[PDB]
Amino acid sequence: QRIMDNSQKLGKLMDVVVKLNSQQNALNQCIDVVRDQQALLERSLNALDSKIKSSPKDNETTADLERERIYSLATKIDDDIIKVENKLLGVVNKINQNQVKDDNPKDLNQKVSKILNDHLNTLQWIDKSTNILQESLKVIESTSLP
Amino acid sequence: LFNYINIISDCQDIQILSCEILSSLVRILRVLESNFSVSTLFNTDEPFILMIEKFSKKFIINNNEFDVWSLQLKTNILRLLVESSTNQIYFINRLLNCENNDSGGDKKNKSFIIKLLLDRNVSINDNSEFSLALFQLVNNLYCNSIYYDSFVDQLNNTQDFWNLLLDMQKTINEEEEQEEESIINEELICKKLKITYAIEILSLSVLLSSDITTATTTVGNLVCSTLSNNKWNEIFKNNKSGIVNMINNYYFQFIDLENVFP
Amino acid sequence: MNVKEMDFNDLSNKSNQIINRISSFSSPIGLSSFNIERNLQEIGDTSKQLNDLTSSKTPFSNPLEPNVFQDSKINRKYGLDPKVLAKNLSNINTSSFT
Amino acid sequence: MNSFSNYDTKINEISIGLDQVASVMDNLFNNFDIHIQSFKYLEESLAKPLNSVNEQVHLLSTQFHSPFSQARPSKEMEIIVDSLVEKIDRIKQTILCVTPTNKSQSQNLSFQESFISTLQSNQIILRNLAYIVDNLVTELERHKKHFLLYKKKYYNQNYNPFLKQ
Amino acid sequence: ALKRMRDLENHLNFHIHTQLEMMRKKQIELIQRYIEVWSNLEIYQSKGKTFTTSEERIMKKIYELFEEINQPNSIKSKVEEISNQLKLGSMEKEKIKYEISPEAVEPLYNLLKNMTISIERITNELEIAVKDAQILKNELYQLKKC
Repeated sequence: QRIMDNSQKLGKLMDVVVKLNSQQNALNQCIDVVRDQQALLERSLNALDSKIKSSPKDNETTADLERERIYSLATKIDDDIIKVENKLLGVVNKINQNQVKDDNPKDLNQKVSKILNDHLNTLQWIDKSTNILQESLKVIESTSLP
Repeated sequence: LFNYINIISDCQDIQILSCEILSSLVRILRVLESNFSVSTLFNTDEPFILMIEKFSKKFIINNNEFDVWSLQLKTNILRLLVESSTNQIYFINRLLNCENNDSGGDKKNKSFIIKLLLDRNVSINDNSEFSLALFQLVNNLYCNSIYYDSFVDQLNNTQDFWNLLLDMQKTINEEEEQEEESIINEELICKKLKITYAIEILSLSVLLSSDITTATTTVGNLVCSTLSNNKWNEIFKNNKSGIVNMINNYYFQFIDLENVFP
Repeated sequence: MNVKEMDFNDLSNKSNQIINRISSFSSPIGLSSFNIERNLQEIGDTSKQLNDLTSSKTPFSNPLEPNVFQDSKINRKYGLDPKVLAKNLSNINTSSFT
Repeated sequence: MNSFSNYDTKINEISIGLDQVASVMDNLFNNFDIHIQSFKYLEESLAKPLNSVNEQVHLLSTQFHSPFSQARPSKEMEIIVDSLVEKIDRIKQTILCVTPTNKSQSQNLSFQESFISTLQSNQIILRNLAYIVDNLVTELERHKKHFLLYKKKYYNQNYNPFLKQ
Repeated sequence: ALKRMRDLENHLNFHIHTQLEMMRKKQIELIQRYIEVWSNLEIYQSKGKTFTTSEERIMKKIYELFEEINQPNSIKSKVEEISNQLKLGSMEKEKIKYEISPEAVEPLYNLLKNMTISIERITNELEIAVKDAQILKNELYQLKKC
């Protein structure tokens, strides 16, 4: 009996290995589609850039100088934002290492503190997602129907 | 004031006055630590923190600018460090680059106070202030728990710090046959203070020397081979009475006041 | 007995898998999908702040209106039996720690 | 008869093996699908810039001077500036989650009492959010039914977009 | 079977994750350049013209969002404080450590575990609710357009 029980258990797990092969093919196709969308956005940016950077600079005005100065300020903002995001992520990833410095897979203090921190950041996400759901409710409710 | 210390290579009274202003600000803050949070006051400002990093990378690394600076500037920079090494732990952590969060170039940085004890362009007699303030800064950092093993291992492995102690032990024994009457008193107090801090430091390094209980096969090789089995044995085998002389001379002859003052 | 070994590995594995799923619906770009490892006083402070805040987002009825049907829906739906929760909590006092 | 051997150790060892294969398999679906959603968000994130760049690439290929000149600045530049605001406020809300808060009232509690207060507060927050979610999902489940009845009345649409994967 | 699952576990946790972070980075490299090419597009399509009141109202907003990033008390400055508080050990608070009593380990395990199983359900339903809400908000927006 116990050999036949374990044999049915192994069989039913092997039937689900066929499903893990399905998730791998789904994941592969997402990796194909994201790659070739990125290589298509790349290609359309090069097909827009090439039209701008083949116009004459003949007859720019004082408005066009202040305009080239301010629309390049917007491009500087995104690059300065990304420098700040990388540096503040470089702070968070160190704070996380600093609390984990005592790594001991036989302690209980480390594990209880992490399970409660995983609970805490999840409860903060649940609050934030209830706010996003409630503010989405207002915009459904003000979207009156004919 | 740190711009005036770093930039004014020329009107050196301004560098000196800036170190004294900073020393009096540190003294005021230490009496008001019931109210003013000194760590936050040195956290906010990367123009200022890059100025401590400019000053530390100047002072810690470049001995070739240090011997352009007068002894009066060197002493009053050490006074600022003696004052802040009491309570202002965060300011000192920056000024030494004691911060952490194979490639071993980094081990050059935290060595600078051990350079100041050993760079024999400078003397430990020829000005009492500089040499006393250096032993006070070293004593404060040795007494402070946050600096302890990170400073004490570097002192213990530096064979020439133990050679400095084995040279100052000659200074006593080679001065004590040669000077009678006038002036001596204030340098004699400064010499006894240098010796007092060195004996506190010696007591603590001798305590730590043995509690690494796991290292049973390696400690008995290290302690027998870094120190030569000549040098430390020759002291106690020539002077077989050496601890009885240490007690009756270097302790009791220094204590017997009715000879030293009439 | 058989012990069902009370492993805080498998409990940590599953608290972290919930976060690793959440950080796939938060944006995988910029300051959107990070988490912070806090120490136990900061967990307590952030927990108090989230308790004082969320208690003012629940329209809790007057305490003489404890809606027995919503109570019976919600605690069965999520598994929040107060008779199991309070029994587990009542063995966790100051003399449970050294 | 006296050459008989027990084997329940091996039959326990194989069961425990098959319990470990099950635990690793459950975790393997979670780790597959976490990656699948992470790549879906990258596909969905490309779709908007991919479209708008491709329309301006096309307008500048018919050589077509729209007589109604496109309004200035263009609505995707309006959206680009608001995309900078949302990153800026994500940075503000990250600073305010990383800065160490000024000394909390909890410095008047032991580690033992503040831990018990943390277990109590997490249990209360978990109840509070369970009520807020159970209400908001019940009312989203009103609006979805009004919408499906509206489509079924006026458009005869018996299609449902809330059919899950 | 146990081996083949660990072979695929290591493929997800190392190989696929290395492809994910590389595609996440290339998304940023394409988003910065989507802004490069759209600022350069708007200069090109506005060239040789006066401003509009909407070009003023948005150029003011581009200056407002530049200054909040670059002033002495800016977002840059405050991330650089925290960068330096972290370097100094102003956030590495002392790690006190305890024996949790063997009488309390079963109570604590089942308390934390009931919270995980409750959080598990709330996240499973709220993830769906935000999706159903944005699907309804998308459908209503096209219904208000026919």
